[PDB]
Amino acid sequence: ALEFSKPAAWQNNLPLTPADKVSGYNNFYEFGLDKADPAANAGSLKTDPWTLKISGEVAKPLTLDHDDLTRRFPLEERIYRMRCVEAWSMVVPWIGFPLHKLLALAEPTSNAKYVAFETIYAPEQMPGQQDRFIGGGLKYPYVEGLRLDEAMHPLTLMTVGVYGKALPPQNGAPVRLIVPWKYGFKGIKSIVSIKLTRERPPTTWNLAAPDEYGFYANVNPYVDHPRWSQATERFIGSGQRQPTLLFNGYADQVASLYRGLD
Ligand SMILES: Nc1nc2c(c(=O)[nH]1)N[C@@H]1C(S)=C(S)[C@@H](COP(=O)(O)O)O[C@H]1N2
Ligand SMILES: [Mo]
Ligand SMILES: [O]
Repeated sequence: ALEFSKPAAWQNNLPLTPADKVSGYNNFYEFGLDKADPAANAGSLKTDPWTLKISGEVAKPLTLDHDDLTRRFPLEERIYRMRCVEAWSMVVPWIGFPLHKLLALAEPTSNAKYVAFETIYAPEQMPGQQDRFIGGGLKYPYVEGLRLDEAMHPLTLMTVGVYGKALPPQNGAPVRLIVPWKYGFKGIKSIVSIKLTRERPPTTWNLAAPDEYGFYANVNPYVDHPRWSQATERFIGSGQRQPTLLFNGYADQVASLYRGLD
């Protein structure tokens, strides 16, 4: 349980996704393929102590411990929609601080062009990292990345809590990335490492299905997925079809960094 402010911009009147579901229906392959596997097995993960290490193309490499996650930077509550590529979405009241405040501390160098994220590796604690089938064929640890300007966008945040309290392990506690305008797979869980690199780093779902998932993965209703239309989505409310929005509804805040490019 923790304190936080509620900035005007991140507050709205969007129908929330019941906490039961936000923490009961998850994708966390390290704990199994089914939507219920994470909530049923994430209990085995030891999220305290913790070590989040910021390295690479940075002038001041730092390192945060479990307490730093909730105490080092001022926490905020942000109500973002969360759109998974599988075509189901939610509206979650996340709690965290913008990645740019952490990156600013580290002072990235003039050669930093990307941010590479990496999930913890603890095979005997995460069953999926032990069985090809339990784990889904992913090459562990789970890894992700963002262009520096994306990582620095005010909208992207290091999440440490949901629904007023610290994160249940199923949601990737103690630290998880959330990039609202992109498909869920970009929001890497239980981050133990953030490295600024010179080249575009590898992405776990891109590696596993190069033909289906890309690096940008910007939520877009006009571009389909090899196996399904992205035009409409299944909203997880209480107890549900609705149109998918351009940039998951953040087009005005984000169009700026993609305009005029590939
Ligand atoms: N390490 C790790 N992080 C991960 C995943 C995973 O399987 N392993 N899956 C995700 C996918 S595809 C989505 S859509 C979100 C799910 O967020 P949630 O469970 O918190 O709702 O976590 C992403 N982060
Ligand atoms: Mo996803
Ligand atoms: O996703």
